[PDB]
Amino acid sequence: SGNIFIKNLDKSIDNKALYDTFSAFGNILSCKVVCDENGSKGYGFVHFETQEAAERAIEKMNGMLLNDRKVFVGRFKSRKE
Repeated sequence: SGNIFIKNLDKSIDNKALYDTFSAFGNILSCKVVCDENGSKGYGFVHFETQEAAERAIEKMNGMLLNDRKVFVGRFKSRKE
């Protein structure tokens, strides 16, 4: 799976800003910032076409500063072990 979640996003990041941050790593099928009645919930999803794209995204972006806030980036499903 090429699915990643991104946590601790600044709540001013919208879908287009998310796309712009992650489009570097591979072909994006979908991506969204999750929101409720009161706006962004501070996390997002990016669905890449490939697993390798997801791994490139994690390598570069996990723990990095997006605005004033370190983001976590992780796979939805981990590799077999």
